[PDB]
Amino acid sequence: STGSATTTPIDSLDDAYITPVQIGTPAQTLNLDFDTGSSDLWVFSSETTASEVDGQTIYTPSKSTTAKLLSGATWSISYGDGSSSSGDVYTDTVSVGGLTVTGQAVESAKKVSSSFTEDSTIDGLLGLAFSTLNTVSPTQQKTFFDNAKASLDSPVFTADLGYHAPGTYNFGFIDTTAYTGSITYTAVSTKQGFWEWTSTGYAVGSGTFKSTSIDGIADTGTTLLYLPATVVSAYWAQVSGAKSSSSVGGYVFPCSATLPSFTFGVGSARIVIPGDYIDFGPISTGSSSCFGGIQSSAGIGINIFGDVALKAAFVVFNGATTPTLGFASK
Repeated sequence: STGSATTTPIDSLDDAYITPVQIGTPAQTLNLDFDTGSSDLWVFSSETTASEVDGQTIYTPSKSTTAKLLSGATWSISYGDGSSSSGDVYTDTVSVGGLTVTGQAVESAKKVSSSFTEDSTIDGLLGLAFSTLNTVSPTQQKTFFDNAKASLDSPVFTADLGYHAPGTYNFGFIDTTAYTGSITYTAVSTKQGFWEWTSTGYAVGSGTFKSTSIDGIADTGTTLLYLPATVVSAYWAQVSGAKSSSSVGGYVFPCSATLPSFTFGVGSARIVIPGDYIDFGPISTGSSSCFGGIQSSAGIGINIFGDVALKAAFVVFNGATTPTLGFASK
C-alpha cells in the first residue's frame, strides 16, 4: 500500500503545516500537524475542556462506529516550545492520503495549553518520530507510520514541504519526479527516539564550506533551524544590523535586509536554503525589525533541522530495520 497527502502552510510565514487525516467511521477529517519530532497522534475532541477549544475541528469518538476506548490508558506530552496536552485514548481507523491503519491509538485531548487553543488551524498532531517516545501509559502505543509499515510497499515516508506553498507527505514510496539529482542517505541514531543525524558542515552565502559535524534532528514540527551558537553567529554576522535580542528571544535583523543563503552538508552533498526562507517577518505587526529563521540551539540541548531547513529539500525518512535519512535538492 501507499498513501499521498498534501500538506498546507497554516499562515503566510509557514509557521507549521497541516495535513488532512480521516479518523473514524464515518470519516471525521481533522487537519493535523505531522511532527517527525514526536510520537503521539493526539486530537482536539468532544472531551477537550470547552474553554480550551476555539475554532478547531474536534474528533467525537461516540459518533464513530469503529472507535473503542483503550481502557485505562492516558497520555501527557510537553513540547520543546513549552506547550502541552493530555487526555485519554481510543483506538480507531485512521487514513492519510488513502493509506488506512485500523486500531490506531487516537489520543483524545482533555486539556491543551494556550498555544494550541490560540491556533484554530491545527486540530492535533500526528507524530512520526520513533514509537519509543510515545507517551501513552501504561501501554505505550505505536505511531501511524509504525502501524502502517508492514503494509507499505517500502518502509519509508517522505516530506516535501513547500516554501509559502503546499507540499506533500508520501507513505510507502519515493516519488522520483519530486526531486532533482540524487538522494544522499545518511545514518540515523534512534537512541533519543528522534530522526537524529550528523550534518557534515555549513556555508553562509557564497562563503567557503566549513567541514564540521553537527548532530541534530529532522523535525517537521519545529518551524525554525536551530544550530550551535558559533554557526548562527557566523550566519548573522553577514547581515548588517542583525543582532541577538534577549527581549525578543533570538536574532532579529532589519526588515530592509537581503538575507544570504545557508548551506548544510549531507555527506558530500549540499542543501542550500535560500535567504528568503530565513525571513520570518516583523517581530510585531508593522515593526521594521524582522525575526530570523536561523536561531541558536544553545538553550535547547539539541540542534533541530526544522521546517526552514527541511523545506529546502526532498526528505526521505527510511524506516527500514536500520533507519536512515535521505536528502535531495528539488
